[PDB]
Amino acid sequence: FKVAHLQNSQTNSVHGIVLLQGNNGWINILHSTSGLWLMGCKIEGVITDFCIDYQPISRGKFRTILIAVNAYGEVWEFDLNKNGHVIRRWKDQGGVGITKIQVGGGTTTTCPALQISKI
Amino acid sequence: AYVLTETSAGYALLKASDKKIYKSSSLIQDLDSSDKVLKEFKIAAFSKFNSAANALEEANSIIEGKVSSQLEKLLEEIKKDKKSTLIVSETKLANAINKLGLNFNVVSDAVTLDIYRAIKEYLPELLPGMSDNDLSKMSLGLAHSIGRHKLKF
Amino acid sequence: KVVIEPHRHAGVYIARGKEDLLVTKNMAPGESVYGEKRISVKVEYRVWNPFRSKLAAGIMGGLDELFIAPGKKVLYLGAASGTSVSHVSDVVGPEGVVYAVEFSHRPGRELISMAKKRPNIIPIIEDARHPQKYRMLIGMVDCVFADVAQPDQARIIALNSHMFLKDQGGVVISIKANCIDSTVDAETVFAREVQKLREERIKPLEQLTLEPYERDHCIVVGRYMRS
Amino acid sequence: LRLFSIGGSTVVTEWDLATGLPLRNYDCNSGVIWSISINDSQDKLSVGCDNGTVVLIDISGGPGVLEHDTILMRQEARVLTLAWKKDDFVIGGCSDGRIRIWSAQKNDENMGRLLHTMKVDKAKKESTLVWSVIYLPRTDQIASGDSTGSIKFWDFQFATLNQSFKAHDADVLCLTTDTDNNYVFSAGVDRKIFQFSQNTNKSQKNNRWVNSSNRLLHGNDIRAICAYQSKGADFLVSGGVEKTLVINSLTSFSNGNYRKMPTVEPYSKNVLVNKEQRLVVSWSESTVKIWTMGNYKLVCKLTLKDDQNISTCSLSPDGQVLVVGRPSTTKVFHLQPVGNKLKVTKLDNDLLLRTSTKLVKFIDNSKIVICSCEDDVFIVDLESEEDEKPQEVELLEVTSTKSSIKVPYINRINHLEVDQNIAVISRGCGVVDILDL
Amino acid sequence: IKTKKRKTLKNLRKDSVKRGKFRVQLLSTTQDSKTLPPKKESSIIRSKDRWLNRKALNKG
Amino acid sequence: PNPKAFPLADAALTQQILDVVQQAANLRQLKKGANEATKTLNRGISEFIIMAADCEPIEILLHLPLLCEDKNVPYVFVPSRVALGRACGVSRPVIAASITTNDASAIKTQIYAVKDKIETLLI
Repeated sequence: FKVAHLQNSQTNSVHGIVLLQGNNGWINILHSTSGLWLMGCKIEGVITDFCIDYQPISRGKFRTILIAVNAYGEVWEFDLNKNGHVIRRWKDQGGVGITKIQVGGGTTTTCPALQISKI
Repeated sequence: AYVLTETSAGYALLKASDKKIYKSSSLIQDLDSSDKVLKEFKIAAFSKFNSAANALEEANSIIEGKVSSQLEKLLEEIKKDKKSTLIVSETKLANAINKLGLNFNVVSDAVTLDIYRAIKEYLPELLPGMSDNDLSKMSLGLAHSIGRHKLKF
Repeated sequence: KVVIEPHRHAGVYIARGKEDLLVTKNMAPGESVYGEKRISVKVEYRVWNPFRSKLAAGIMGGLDELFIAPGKKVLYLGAASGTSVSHVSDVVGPEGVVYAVEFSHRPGRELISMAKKRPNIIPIIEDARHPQKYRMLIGMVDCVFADVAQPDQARIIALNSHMFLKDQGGVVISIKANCIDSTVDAETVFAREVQKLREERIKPLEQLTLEPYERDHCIVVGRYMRS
Repeated sequence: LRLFSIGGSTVVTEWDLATGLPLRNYDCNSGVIWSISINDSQDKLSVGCDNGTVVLIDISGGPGVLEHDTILMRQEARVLTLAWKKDDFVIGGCSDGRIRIWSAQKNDENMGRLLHTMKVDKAKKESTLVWSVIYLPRTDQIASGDSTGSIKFWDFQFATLNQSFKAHDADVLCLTTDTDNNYVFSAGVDRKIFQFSQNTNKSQKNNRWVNSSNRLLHGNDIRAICAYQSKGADFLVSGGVEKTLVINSLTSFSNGNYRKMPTVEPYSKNVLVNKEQRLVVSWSESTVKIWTMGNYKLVCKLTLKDDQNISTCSLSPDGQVLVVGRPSTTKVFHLQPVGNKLKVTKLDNDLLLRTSTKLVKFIDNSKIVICSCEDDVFIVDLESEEDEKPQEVELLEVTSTKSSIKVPYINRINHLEVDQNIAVISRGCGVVDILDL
Repeated sequence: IKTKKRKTLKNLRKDSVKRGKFRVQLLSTTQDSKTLPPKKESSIIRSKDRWLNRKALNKG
Repeated sequence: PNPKAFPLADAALTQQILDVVQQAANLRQLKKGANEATKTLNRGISEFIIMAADCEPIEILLHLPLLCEDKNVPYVFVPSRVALGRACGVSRPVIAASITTNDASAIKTQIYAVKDKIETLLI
């Protein structure tokens, strides 16, 4: 599992989400306080890893992207603000037996932001 | 009507005595005998290939289905009768003949298969001046030329 | 010394002696089109290989009437490398004509190279789905042999047999069930192909599975009925 | 109009709608056919077969012409269901539990290539079979039902899953959708029809489907569902193992009324009654059972060899002659009362054996009138001095029209009645003609 | 009796007769394939009915 | 991919092929390189041949389908030579790999399943 920040954009309020890897390419995304099932994103093939990317939209607004990779090398990018629909899909060059995926150089799940402007 | 037969030796236009022969369904019964086929069809024109290179050019012309210049001249040697029926073995060759300037009409159908079977069966008898061995040698040379052109070879 | 026994079908012989083989007379003496054996008894015979090719796999299985005689003209479809085509040419002799059709260029080069020395073979490098393209080269033929490994073998034989084959001529087809459904017993596929030929117009006379030479292969022999 | 059927074999049958006979039996080149579909331009039939292959058939030549075009990239699992996107893509649900998209675009290197594969959520106890896929044009999506009961909506472009529902408790055999792709309907072994909706503007903007409703209207399973919409028509026709046809509304599925048609509507009859001998004659497929009524007894039961079902039967006024008419052949029996039962003998009439029978009636104990499947009307004297030619009856010619071109069977004789020398024929188009025999 | 009649009917309806190594098969009449669609492949489509009537679906 | 590359497999078959290639690499049942694949074809000890469709020029690979048609051995094309090399377990790109023959091999069932799936393409 991983923990990330989600802006709901109905009230522009930010709450934490818990993303759990499951079987059949599933990732289940839950509210971190309620525990309610917010959404779910499915990739094809045996899912091996996922990570969270953030993209600032405006002043005080940002979007959360789920980047999920299977064992083949196919990588899906979902927009968690737009009901978890797929932004894009691409392929890892070379790409076989992938175990890990990780973004870096910005706000990650390892190093989070202390405020929305720091994203 | 008229039928068009492409041989190894050269193009031929055979004048079928009945214009309704193409629409007629008794072709299999009528065309069984070699003498009957020779009586039914007369040689309107037999335009041979003078050169082996010209023969190969006409051969891949028929292969691609486009009408060659020599075939265009043979078709331009048309009868005075308007809307005469031409029978073409290949459908896209018939389409090209219709697209070209032609007062005569063109028909390609599965009924015509028995007719083309009769001419291909009794071709050396129908075509004058050509022996069976000569036609076979011409077919051999044309086949080797076509194969050598289609391959690099 | 060895003895030459005349096989039931014309132009086919059996060597008899210390070792027994199937042989055909050689059109070009002193030459072998591929690595087959030659026996000189004078007259020279080339040795058929029934494991290599499927026509006299059917002969060794005991086909009744082959439709291939020294007088006849034969249309060979699926003539890869000309290996069986050379023996068909040997059977039909100098008088008969074998029109060998092949699509692929890599066996096409060697088919042309063998037809260079063999006079009665007319090589065609052209796709077999389209009989109208090589209609200049063919007249009428007495028999049609098929060795194509295609799903629509019945359609290809229909198109070629309607257009080139004479009435009461013969159709000899080699069918592999693997290029067809291949998840049922091969007998089912063979029955389907026989029914397809009956639909086309070929009235079948006999069927022969080619064990031990090929697995799930049959030769279906039939007669064309234009009427 | 052309009608094609698959019936559990390797052969697609195209029907002659004028006569009701198989116009052509085209054997597809590989394997037992499970699924059939036609493309958008109606030039190509895609058939999905038992060995995993999908075969394209060019039918653009005309009525009676079918040709093999292409066999797409093979697989191991049975293709249980098929659908088309435009003329460009073929979607197929398979028995391994997954959905496959092949490219059927000519002039492309991807032609016949298996572009995408997507696995549905498998069942833990058993196998998973994707029984139905449909393609939604407006929202570029594939709707799928499987054996677990889950209805899934897939983004076509990325070949991904947008949305999933666990709606049915059993198999989802059939799916359909409306014209504007506002509603998707599913049905199966669960015996309920489920309506999913995108009708609201917010749902259209967000591309989110809502499990709007379900209705329990069938007594047994549901095998087929289909929908039609025009200015005067708005309905959803469904049927299954209950052998009865249920009609709903499309827009008013949840609220509007429904109608269950009778299981048997005897437009063509399978029971006749002979008044003089007090007999009831009923014919099923190859069986003719006769009862006497006075109290009811089964006097005789006829089992016939030919595989074709019996289309019609006719019994003489004295009760001796029974004419059994099939679209293949026609057979005549003489029935003699021997005790309780009747001894049955067969009379050989060459014309009737060679004759296809659509409608048959009797003038008397001797002469019969037959309208054939080729629409010709003639009179047979049955017993005669020799085997003379049957008497042909002249008929007026109905003028051809647009509907006669489109629907072929309307300009054919539908009803035939006779009394004494007068007879009445009526066409399907509504033409009534009197024959003085 | 009934078994003998069934055996006689089966022998009458049989269309393949073996003669040593050879086996003679009847060519079917041309009328049947014209008048009807081909007969269904029994086992393959019976798999579907067995699946629809499987026991995991408590169907009473 | 090149049109001469035939039969090219899809993503799922590529997954299964590369998994079996990895298992054979761990069991030392794998020969790497077009020369060694040629040797196994000649010696008759090859189950099937995997070739990388993005080899440039492809004619280094193109001699192997002729030998496979001669000896009746299944062959298949996977898209990436980098993927094939990483599955073969080496630090270099690999354009041709051969699965060798062993009856006591623990991965025999997987080898024979992927071999049949390849043969369906060659049909």
